[PDB]
Amino acid sequence: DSRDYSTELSVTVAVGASLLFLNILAFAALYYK
Amino acid sequence: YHEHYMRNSRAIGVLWAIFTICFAIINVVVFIQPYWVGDSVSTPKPGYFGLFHYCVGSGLAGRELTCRGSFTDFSTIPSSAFKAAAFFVLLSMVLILGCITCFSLFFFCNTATVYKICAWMQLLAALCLVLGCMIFPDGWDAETIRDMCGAKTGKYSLGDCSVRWAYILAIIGILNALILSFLAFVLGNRQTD
Amino acid sequence: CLDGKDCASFFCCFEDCHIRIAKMDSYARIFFPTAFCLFNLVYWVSYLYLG
Ligand SMILES: CCCCCCCC/C=C\CCCCCCCC(=O)O[C@H](COC(=O)CCCCCCCCCCCCCCC)COP(=O)(O)OC[C@@H](O)CO
Ligand SMILES: CC(C)CCC[C@@H](C)[C@H]1CC[C@H]2[C@@H]3CC=C4C[C@@H](O)CC[C@]4(C)[C@H]3CC[C@]12C
Ligand SMILES: [Cl-]
Repeated sequence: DSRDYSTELSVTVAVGASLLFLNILAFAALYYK
Repeated sequence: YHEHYMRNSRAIGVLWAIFTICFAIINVVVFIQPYWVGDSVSTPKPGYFGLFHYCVGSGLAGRELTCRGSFTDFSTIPSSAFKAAAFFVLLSMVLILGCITCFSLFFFCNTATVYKICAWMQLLAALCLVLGCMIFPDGWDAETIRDMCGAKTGKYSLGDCSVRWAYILAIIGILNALILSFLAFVLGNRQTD
Repeated sequence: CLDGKDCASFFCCFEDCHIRIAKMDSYARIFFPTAFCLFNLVYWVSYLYLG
């Protein structure tokens, strides 16, 4: 097997970024008086 | 204004609960999956090892990954640092599942009180996860990890081995736990308004 | 603590909370089954699918 970690790392950081984007969206919505 | 305010608060609360379940799933996945650190091109042997379970290779043009390690048997764990990291991750999982239970208290108890209770327990779970991820690096100096990776590997020294998706997923879990806990703190304060 | 309160008042719950102990049974009636269901779910999925 090709011992390379590109696709797995990419999808991992993509999902992490999506979750954090939703969380900061919630935070900004709360702090938008 | 009041109806919009109440609807927004309810929607954000439901979203916070959904992401809390997601964080619990992430905690379970990182604890169960043994893919914290793994081999590289230059590693003497292939393999991958998590908090307690490790599957090093055989070393003859082959797969031959020998999965030994179980948290239920502390002897099989290579290092006391590994034991402590597994214990802290387990405590964080216990706390977050404690909140998946305490969501039931919203029926009767005060909304601000329940929100604060999980805001504090989510903060504690994030602290435990930070402690676990900070103490897990100390265990690479053990003989098994040294044989797995190489002589360059040491305390807070990867050497040639590479962090796989579970470690970075743990870091995302830590920072998401922190932001979720702060969201919970402010939500609980916002219920009283 | 940007709202302008003390750290403890912002964080903790030193306002009423103990007093509401009579409702412990009412809390438990739904708390304990939820905890057991969660434990069963995580235990079985870990030992069957992910383990
Ligand atoms: C796979 C994992 C499965 C885990 C299972 C998770 C489920 C765990 C079990 C039960 C949850 C029960 C939730 C009940 C929520 C109902 C909340 C409710 O009754 O409405 C009001 C709003 O509350 C609120 O905004 C708080 C919002 C509740 C948020 C928590 C519930 C999350 C449910 C999302 C589930 C999605 C699952 C999908 C996963 C893929 C509060 O009432 P109330 O004003 O009269 O009180 C004021 C006081 O004076 C007297 O109670
Ligand atoms: C009471 C509520 C709030 C929390 C319940 C926590 C449960 C889900 C925890 C507590 C102890 C945990 C177990 C501890 C040890 C192991 C061995 C490991 O090799 C696989 C996971 C497994 C099997 C865990 C699964 C989840 C578990 C059963
Ligand atoms: Cl185990």
